[PDB]
Amino acid sequence: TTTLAFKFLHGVIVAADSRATAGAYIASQTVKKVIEINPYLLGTMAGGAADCSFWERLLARQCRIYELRNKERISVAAASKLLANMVYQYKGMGLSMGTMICGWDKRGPGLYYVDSEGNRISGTAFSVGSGSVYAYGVMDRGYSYDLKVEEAYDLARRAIYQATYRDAYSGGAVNLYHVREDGWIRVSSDNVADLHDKYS
Amino acid sequence: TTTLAFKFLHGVIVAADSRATAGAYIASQTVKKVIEINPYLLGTMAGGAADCSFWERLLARQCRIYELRNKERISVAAASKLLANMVYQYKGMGLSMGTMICGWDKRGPGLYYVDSEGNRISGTAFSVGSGSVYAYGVMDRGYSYDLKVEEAYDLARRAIYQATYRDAYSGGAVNLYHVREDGWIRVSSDNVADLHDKYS
Amino acid sequence: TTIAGVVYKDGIVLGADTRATEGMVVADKNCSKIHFISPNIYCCGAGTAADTDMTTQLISSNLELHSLTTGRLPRVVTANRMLKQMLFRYQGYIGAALVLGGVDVTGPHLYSIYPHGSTDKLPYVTMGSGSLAAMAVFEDKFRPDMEEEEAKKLVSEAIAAGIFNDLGSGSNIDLCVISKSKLDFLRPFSVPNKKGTRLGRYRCEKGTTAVLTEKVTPLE
Amino acid sequence: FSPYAFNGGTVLAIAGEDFSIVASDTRLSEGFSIHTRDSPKCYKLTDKTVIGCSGFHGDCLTLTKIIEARLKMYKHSNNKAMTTGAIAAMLSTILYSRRFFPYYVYNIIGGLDEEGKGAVYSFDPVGSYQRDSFKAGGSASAMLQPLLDNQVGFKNMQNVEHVPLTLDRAMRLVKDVFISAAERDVYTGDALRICIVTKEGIREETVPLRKD
Amino acid sequence: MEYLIGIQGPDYVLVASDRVAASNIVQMKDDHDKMFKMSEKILLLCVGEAGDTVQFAEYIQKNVQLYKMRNGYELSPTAAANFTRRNLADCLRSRTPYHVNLLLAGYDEHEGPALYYMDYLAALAKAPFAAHGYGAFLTLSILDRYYTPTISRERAVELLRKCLEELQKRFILNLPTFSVRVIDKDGIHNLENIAF
Amino acid sequence: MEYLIGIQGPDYVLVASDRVAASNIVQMKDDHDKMFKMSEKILLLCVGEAGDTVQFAEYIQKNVQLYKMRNGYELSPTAAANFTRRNLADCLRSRTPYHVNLLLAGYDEHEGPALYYMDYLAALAKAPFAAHGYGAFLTLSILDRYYTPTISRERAVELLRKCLEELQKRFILNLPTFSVRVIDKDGIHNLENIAF
Amino acid sequence: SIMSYNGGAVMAMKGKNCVAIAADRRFGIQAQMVTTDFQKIFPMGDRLYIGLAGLATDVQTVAQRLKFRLNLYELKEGRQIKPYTLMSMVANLLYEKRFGPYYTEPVIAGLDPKTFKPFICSLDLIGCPMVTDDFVVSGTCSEQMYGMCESLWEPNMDPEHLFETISQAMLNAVDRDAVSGMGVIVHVIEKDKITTRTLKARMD
Amino acid sequence: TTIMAVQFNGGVVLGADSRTTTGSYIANRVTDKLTPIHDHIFCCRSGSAADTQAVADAVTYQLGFHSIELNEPPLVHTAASLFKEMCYRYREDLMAGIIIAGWDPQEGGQVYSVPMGGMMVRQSFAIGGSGSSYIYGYVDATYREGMTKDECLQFTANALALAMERDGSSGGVIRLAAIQESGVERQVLLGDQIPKFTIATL
Amino acid sequence: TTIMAVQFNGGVVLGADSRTTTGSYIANRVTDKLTPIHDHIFCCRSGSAADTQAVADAVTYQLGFHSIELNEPPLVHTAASLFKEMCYRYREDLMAGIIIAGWDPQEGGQVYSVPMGGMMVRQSFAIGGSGSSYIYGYVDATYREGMTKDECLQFTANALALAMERDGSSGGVIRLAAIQESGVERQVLLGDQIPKFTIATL
Amino acid sequence: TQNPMVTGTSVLGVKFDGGVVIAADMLGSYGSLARFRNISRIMRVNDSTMLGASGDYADFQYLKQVLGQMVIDEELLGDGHSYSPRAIHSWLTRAMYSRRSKMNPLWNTMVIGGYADGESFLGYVDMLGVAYEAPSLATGYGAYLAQPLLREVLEKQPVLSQTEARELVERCMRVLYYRDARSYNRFQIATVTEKGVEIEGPLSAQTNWDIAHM
Repeated sequence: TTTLAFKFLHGVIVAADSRATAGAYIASQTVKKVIEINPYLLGTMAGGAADCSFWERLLARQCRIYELRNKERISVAAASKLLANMVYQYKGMGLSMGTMICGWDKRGPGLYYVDSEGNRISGTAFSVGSGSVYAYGVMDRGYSYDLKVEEAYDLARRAIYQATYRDAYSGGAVNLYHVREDGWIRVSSDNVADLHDKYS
Repeated sequence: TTTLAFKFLHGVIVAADSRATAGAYIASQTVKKVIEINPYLLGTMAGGAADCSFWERLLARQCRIYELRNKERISVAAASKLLANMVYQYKGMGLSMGTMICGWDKRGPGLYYVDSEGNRISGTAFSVGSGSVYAYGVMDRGYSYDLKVEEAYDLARRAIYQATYRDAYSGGAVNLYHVREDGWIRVSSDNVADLHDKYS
Repeated sequence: TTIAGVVYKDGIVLGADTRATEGMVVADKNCSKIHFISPNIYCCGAGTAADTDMTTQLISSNLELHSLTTGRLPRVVTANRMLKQMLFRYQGYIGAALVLGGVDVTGPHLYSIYPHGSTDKLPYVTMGSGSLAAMAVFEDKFRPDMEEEEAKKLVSEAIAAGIFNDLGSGSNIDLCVISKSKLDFLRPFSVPNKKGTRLGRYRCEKGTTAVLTEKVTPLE
Repeated sequence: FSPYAFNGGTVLAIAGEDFSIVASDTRLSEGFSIHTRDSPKCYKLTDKTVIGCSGFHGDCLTLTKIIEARLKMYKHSNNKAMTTGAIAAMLSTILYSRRFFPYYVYNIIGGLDEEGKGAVYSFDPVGSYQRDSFKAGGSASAMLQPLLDNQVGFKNMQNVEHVPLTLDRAMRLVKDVFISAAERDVYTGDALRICIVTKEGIREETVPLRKD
Repeated sequence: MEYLIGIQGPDYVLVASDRVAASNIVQMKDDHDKMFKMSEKILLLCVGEAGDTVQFAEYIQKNVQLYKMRNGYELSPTAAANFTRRNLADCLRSRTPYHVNLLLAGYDEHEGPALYYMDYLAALAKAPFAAHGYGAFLTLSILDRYYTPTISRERAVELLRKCLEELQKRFILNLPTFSVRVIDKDGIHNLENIAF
Repeated sequence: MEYLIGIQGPDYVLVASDRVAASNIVQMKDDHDKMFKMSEKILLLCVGEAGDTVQFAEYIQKNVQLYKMRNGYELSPTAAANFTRRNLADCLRSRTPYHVNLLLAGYDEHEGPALYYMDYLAALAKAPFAAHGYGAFLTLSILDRYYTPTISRERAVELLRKCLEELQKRFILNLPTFSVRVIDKDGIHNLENIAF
Repeated sequence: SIMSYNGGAVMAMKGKNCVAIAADRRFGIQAQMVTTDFQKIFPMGDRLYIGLAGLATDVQTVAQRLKFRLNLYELKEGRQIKPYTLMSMVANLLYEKRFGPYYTEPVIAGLDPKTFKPFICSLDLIGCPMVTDDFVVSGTCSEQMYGMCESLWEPNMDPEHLFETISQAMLNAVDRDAVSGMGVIVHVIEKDKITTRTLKARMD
Repeated sequence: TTIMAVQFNGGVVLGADSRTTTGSYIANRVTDKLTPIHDHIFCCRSGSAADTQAVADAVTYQLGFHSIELNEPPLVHTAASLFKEMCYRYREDLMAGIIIAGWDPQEGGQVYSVPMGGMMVRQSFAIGGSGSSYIYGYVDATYREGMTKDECLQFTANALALAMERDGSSGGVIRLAAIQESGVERQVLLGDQIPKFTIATL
Repeated sequence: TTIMAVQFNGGVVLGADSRTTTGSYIANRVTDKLTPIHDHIFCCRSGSAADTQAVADAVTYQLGFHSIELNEPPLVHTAASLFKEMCYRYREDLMAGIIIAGWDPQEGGQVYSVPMGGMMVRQSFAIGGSGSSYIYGYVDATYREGMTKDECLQFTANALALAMERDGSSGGVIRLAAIQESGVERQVLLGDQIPKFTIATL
Repeated sequence: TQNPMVTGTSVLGVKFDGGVVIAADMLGSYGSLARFRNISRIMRVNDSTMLGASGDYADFQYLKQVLGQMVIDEELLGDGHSYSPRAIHSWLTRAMYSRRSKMNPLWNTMVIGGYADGESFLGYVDMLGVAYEAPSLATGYGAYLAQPLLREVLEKQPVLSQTEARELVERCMRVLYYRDARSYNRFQIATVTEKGVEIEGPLSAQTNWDIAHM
C-alpha cells in the first residue's frame, strides 16, 4: 500500500494505490484506500484492511452525529483527534492502521496523519504504506506550494506510479482526489499499466 | 573507563582514567590503561581488562620481532593493522577490546582506533570507553589544531575529569601522555579529587 | 503415499499409489513408487522421495556389484542388511520408509524398513500416509498362502483404501508380482480415478498475447 | 490446546447481469483424513442472497447460525427482508466484533441487488470486504482466481470481443475450474454444489468430482 | 530519539527541543513542537512513546488549567511538578503506564526560576540544567564545563548553541532545527529557532 | 547505516558514498573512505559489518592486483565482478560468512562502463543505476524518475545531488559528506566532495 | 521463507514436436525490486534449456556449477548431453548438499539430440526428479501456475498454439503474485529454430 | 515392551511380548524380541527397536569371531560384557535395556541384566521394558528358589500376561524360550493359551 | 504414596503407607493417610498433601451438615459424589487422587475411586498413589471374590508391603482400617509385622 | 479441561435399515496403562437417542449428567414434545463450541445415534465444535482403521440390515484390537430402533494369531 497527500495553494491532493495482499498472493487489484467521511472530509487507509475500514467508518459516524448536535461541520483537527483518542484505548493490542485525514475547515486546507501507534501530526506532505518511502522521493523532488492544479495531479500520479514500480505490495490503479473549498472531487483513476506506457 | 587521544600540531595527547569495575563494586582505582608498546608507540585499553592487556602485549611482542627482522621500527599504520588482523580471527567469540594506537612514524603523528568488532580507522580525535560520550563533548568544544602544548594538556585533562564526573564507571586519577618526534613522555598523573578543587 | 505388500502362496505382491504431493498440492499425478533393486527383488518407497530414490539406487547398485562378484542370485537378507545398516548410520536423517520384497533361493521374503534402521519380516506390510487404511484391509481379508489372483485383489483393495481415505494418496494403483519364475510389473494395474471432461474450450488463439521483443535463431 | 482447525473447502462466486452463482465443493476434511464427502458450504440466506463459508468448520456453523438469527431480527424490527448490500455490511461488523479471537472463515456473499443485478461481496476473516465481479475463497482460491481473471475479465488478452457473461456460459466455467481444482488441490473433491441466484428464486445443482 | 534541554539562570530558565517527528527511517515532520504550555509561566517539555507523550502532556495541561479556573491563581512550578510526578507514578504499576521523559520549566514570583527533571519511572529532581534523550550524553559534559549559576541570558543562549553544535558533529541522528523558549517574570517568550 | 550509489552513463560510471564511520551513537569519523581501488579502471564500494567489509574488500583487491602482476593485463569489470561474487558465495555456507553489501564500478575498453550490484547473499546483478543501505529506499525512485541512458556527465552529477539532497531532508540518519568519483576511458577521477 | 526471498517463477510446457520454457524477469530483495532483467533460464545445449527459481544467489551458483560439469562431460565423450541425462546430473548435484542444500528448484526443457522428442521435468531442492508429459512449474506462484496450466494445456499443440498457452499461463499467474513479474521471457524450442520473445506484462 | 528372564538348575527361561508400537498404533503385533547371540546365549530386547537390533548384531558378530579364535563355547558372562561395553560407550545415543541369558559349561544357567545406563548386574531373574513396572510386586511375591524348568515357564508366562493386560505398549503373543545344555526350546503362547485372570466385577 | 481399599460382605478394608516426602527427604514418616469423613465413611489420600487435606475437610463439613438436615446416616455414594464434584470443578488446581470407602445400610460396603481428573467409578477394590504401579499385576493375580474380612486385611497388607519395598515415595508403617455395620477397626502394622518377601540372591 | 486424564478410545457408529448401531470398548486409559477396564462409554439419552464418547472420561460423565437432567426436565412437563436426536446433536455442538471459545474445552469426541419419525440419525461432535452427519462414523483411531472398512461397505451397499450392520461393526472392533494400542478386547454394542435403545455386552471379538508362527 501507498497513500500520499499534500496540501498546496489550491487545497489538498490525495492519491493512493488499489492493491490488497494476503502474504505473497495478490488478493485484489481494485481495493478502495480512500474513505469519503463526508462532503468536505477524506480519510486514507494503510496497514490493516479491516482495522482501517472499521475505525474510519466509526469516525464517519461520530462526525455525522457531531454535525447534528452542534449544527455545524467538524474541523479536520477535531476529526483527527477523535480518531486518535479512539485507537489509543487499544494501544498495544495489535491494531494496525495508518491514516491521513484531509479536509477544508475554518483554518483552510488541513492535513493530519494519524496511526495506531499514537501519532497525530499535522503537515503539508505525508506518505503512508510500504511504498511510502519511494513516494516521498518523487513527491519532495517536484513538490512546490505554488504548483498549478494540473501540475499537482501529475506530481501525485507520478509519485504513486514510481512507488508501485519499486514496492512489491503496491500496484493496481492510481485513484486521485482533490480537496477544495467546495468539497472533495474524484479527479481520476488510471491503471498503473496505462501510466507505464505514458511515462515511457 | 574513559580514554581519549587527539593529535594536534605538536604530536599526540593521550589521557585516560584508572578505574576498574567488577559489576557495581570498584575493584581498583589505580589501574594502568595505557600500554607502552615501545619508545615511540602507545596503546590505550578499554573494555575487557584481560583482553586488552593480553592482545596489546602480544602486539608489543610482534612489534619487537618486526624491528629485529627489518632493522627498523614499525609504523603506526602497520602496528594497528597487526592488531586488527589478530583479533579478527576470534570475531564473534566474545572478545571485548577498544584500543587507540598512537605514535610517530615517517608520516608524522599517527592515531588509529582499533576494536574487537573489526573497526580500524585513523583520525585526529578519538574517545573510547563508557565515559567516552562525555569526553567527546568537552574535547570537541575546546579542540584546536594550533593548540599550544600547555593548552593541549589542560584540554585532555579537563575532558577526562568531566567524564569521570558523569560516568559511574570512570574515576581515579588522570594519567596523561604526550607523543613527540623523540618519543612519548609521561606528562602527569593527577587524582580526580585534586582536579575537582582546581576546577571549582 | 500408500505402499503395501503381501506374501502369497508362491511369491510376493507389491503395490502403491501414484500420486506425489508437495505440501497440500498435487505435484505429480503419475509417480512411480515401486523401485527395482534386482531382477528378483523390488522395493516400495514412502517418506522423503529424494531419500528413498537415492537410497534404493545405491543399494541396488551395490547388490548388482555383489551379484557380479559371487555370480549368484541376490538374497533379500542382503538387501535388508545393506539398507538397515545404512539407515541406522544416518540416525534417521535419511527419511526412507521402504517395503522390501523379493524371491530368492530361500523363497519369498517381505521386509519393512523404517528410517531409523529397524526392520520387520512379516507376511504383509503397509507404509506411508495411508498405511492404516491399507492395514485395515489386510487385517480383515488376509489369508495365508493365497493364490496369485487373490493376492493381487487384496493388495489392490489395500492400496485403494488409502487412495480414497487419505488425502496424501491418490491417482492409480501400480502392482508388482514377483515369483520364482517371473516378475510382472503392472503399471498401472488400475485407474480408479478419472479427471472430468472439460465443458468448454479456452484454446488461446494466435495473436492473443502481446509481444514486446522477439528473436529467431536457426539451428542445424 | 489449539481452538482452530483447517477443514479445507473452496467457495466460488460469480456475478452476472441478472443472476449470481455461488459454488463450492462438499468435502470436509481434517489433517489427512476425510470427515464426510457430503458437506455443502453454501447457505441460503434470503430468497436472493446466498453465502459461502470455508475455513474452520466449527466457526462456519456458528457464524451461519448468527447470521440467520440476525436476518430474522432485522425483519422483525424493520418489516422487510435484508438486502444483499445490507447483509454484507452487517456481516462486516459481525466479523470485527471478534477482532481479537476472529472467525477462521472465508466468506463470500452472492446475490442480487436492488436493481436485479448480480452482486458479489468477498470477505476477509476480520471483516474487510468489497464488491466484485467474481471471487474465489478457500484452499484452491489461488488456483481458480487467475483463471477467472483471464476467462471472465479478459486480462492479458489483445483482440477479444469482450462478450457479456451469460448464465449458460458461466455454468460451464464454474464446472471447469472446479474440475481443475480437484486435480491439484487435495482438499477439494467429492462433489460440486452450484447455487444459481436469479429473479425467480434460488436453484441448486450438484456435480460429482474426483473422490481421491 | 528526541532531544530536550533546559538551562536555569539567575532569574530566567531557558529551554530547547528538537522539531523532528520521525516514523521508521524518515523524518515525517521538520517543525514539530514538543513544548506544552501549562500556564502563563510554566512550560512542559515531553518526549517518549508515540501516543503516550501527547496523551499524558495534555491530561496534565487540562488539569493545571482547570486549577486556575476554579481557584483564580495558577499552580506554582513546584506544585505543578509534583502534581505531574504523582500522576505519572500512579500509572507506573497500573494497567496503562506512560513511557514519557520530561522537563518542567517555570517561573515563580517568590521562588524564582525552576527546572525539573523527571524520568519515565517518575523520579522528580530539581537541577540547574538538564537534558533528555541520546543527545544528552554528548551535551551534559559541555554544560558541566561552562555553566555558572550567574550565567546571563545572552551567555545562556551562547552555551546552548555549543551543545546543539556538538550534536551536529557527533550525533548519528539528524536533528537540524530546535525550538528555543525562555521563561522569566514577563512570561514565556519565543526565541528564534536555531537551525543548521 | 552506510549509503552507496552508482550511476552508469553512456561512456562513464559515477559512484558516491557517505564518509561517516559511526560507533554506537557517535560519528567517530566524518571523512571515512568506503571506496577501494581494484585496478586502474575498477572501483569497489563496500559497506556492511564492522570488520567484514575491509577484510573482504582488501582480499579481493590483493587478488585483482596479483592477477595483473602475473598476467600483464588487468581483470575486466565483468570478470572482477564474477570473481568477487564467487568468493562471497563460497563463504556464505562456510564457517566465516562475510556480511557485506557492495557495488562494483568499472570501465572496459570494449564493453564500456559497467555497474554491478551485489547483496550480502552474493547475488550479482548488472544495472544502469543502483544504491545500498537504508537511504536507497528514499533515492531509488528519484533515480527512476530522472535517469535516462544517454544522461550526460554533468547531468549525472546534478541527478546525484537531488538524491543526496533528499537524504538531508528525509533520512533520520546524519550523512553530511559524500565521496564522489567517476570512471571513464581515462581512468578514475576524484570529484569534489558533496557536503551540506 | 528462504525460497521466497528473491521471488521468481519458471514454467515448462510440452507441445507436439517442441517445448516451451518461460520465466519472470524480476530480481529483488524482499519487497524491493532491484533489476527487471535477471536471467533465470540458461542454455545447456542447442535444444536443452534449464530454468531456475528460488534464492537468486543459488540460482547463479547452481547454474554455473552445472555448466562446469556439463562442459567436462561433453569434452570427455564428444557428444551432446541427452535431456534425461542432464536431469540425473542435476539431481546428483543437488543431492550432494543433502543437509544444507541449494535453494533452487530447477525445470528442464528440451528435445533429444537424435530424435527430437520433447522432454520436460522438475526437481526439488534435494534433487528429486519428476518427468511429466504436459507441464512443470516452479516458483512462488506455483499454485497459480498449476491452475492456469491445468485448464489451458492441450495435448499435441503446435509451436504457435503452444507459445500462446504458456504465455497466458505465466502472464495470469504472475499477476496474482506480488514478488513475481516485472516481465516474462519465453523460449520456444523447435527442431530447427529457437524463438525467444519478451511479453508485454505489468510492471507493478 | 515387557521382557523377562528366569534361571533354574539346568539353564534359563526367557520370555517377552510381541507388540511394536508407534504412539497408539501397533506397527508389528508379532515381533520376536528374543534374539539368539550364540548357540546357548539369547538376549531380550527393550527400548529402541533400531538401537537394540544394531547392538545385538554387533555383539553377535564379535562373539562369534571370538568363539572361533578361542575354539571354545563362549561364556554367558562374556556376551554380557560385550553388550555392556557397547551400551556404556554409546550411552548417550543408544536407548536399549538388554537382558542377556543363556547357558555355558563353566557357570550353567545365568541371567544378566544390562539396563539403559550400561551397567551389568547378575540376577536370579530379571524384568525389563515399560510393562515391567506393573509386575514388580508379583514377581517379588511369587518367585521362590528351587523352581524347575517347567515351573519357570509357567511363572514367566503368568508375569508377562499380567503386564500385557495392563500395559498399552505390551500385547500380542508370548514368546518363551528354554535354554539348557541340550539346546533351545522355543514356544509361543497364542490367544487362549495366554494365562487369564478374572476382572473384578460388580 | 500407596493407598488401597477392598470390599467384602460386611464392609470394606482400607490401608495405606505413612511416608510424606519432599524430593528425597522424608518430612513425615508416620503420616495418617486414612481420613474419616463420617462414622462409617473413610477416604484414602494421595497426591498433594495440602490439596487432599482441604478437599477432605470441605467434604467432611458438607456431609455432616447434610446428614443432620436429612436426619439419616449418609450414603457412601453421596460422599463420593461430593468428592467428585470438588475434584472435577477444581481439576486444574487440585492434584488429588481420593479413594472413598465405607459402609451404609442401603448398599453395604462400597469402594469408590475418584482419580486425578475428577471422574468417579465404583470398584470391588482400588489402588492409588505413585506406588500403585508396582502392584497392579499382584492385585490382579491374587484377588478373588468371596474374601472374608480377615482375608481382605491380609491381602491389603501384602499388597501395600510389596509396593512400599519398591517405591521410593512409599514406606514407614501400614495403617489398615476395617469398616462394618458395627464401627471402625483401626490397626497399625509396624516393622516386623509388615509382611516380608525374600530377595533373589546368588 | 486442558490436560485429559482418563480417556477412552475410538467409538464406531453405523446406520442401517431402521436404526443406528454404536460400539465402544469398556476401557479407561491413564496414559498408556489400562486403569479402569469395566466402564461404559455409551449412554442412553432417551427412547430414540443414545450417545457414545471418546477422550476424557471425566468430561463425559459431566456431560452425561447434564444431558440426563435435561431429558428429565423435558419429561416432567409431559406436553408431547421430546428432544429428537438432531436436537440433542445441535445442543451438544453449541455446548462444545461455547467451551472452546472460552479456551476451556470439554476434551471429548461424541457420536450421536438416534431414530425418530422413521429416520435414523448419526451425528458427530468433536471438542472444537466441528459437527456433521454421516452414514458411518468413527472417532479417534477408528477414523484411520475402521472408517476405511465401513466406507467400503457403504459404497456397494448403502442400505444395510440390522444383521449386516451388527456383524460389520464386530469386524471393525476386531481390527481395532489388533492395531490400536489404547484399546481393550471387551466392548459394548448399543442399538436404536423403533422399540428404543438397547445396550448389549460386555462382548469380545475373536482374534487370530496365525501370523506369529509365520
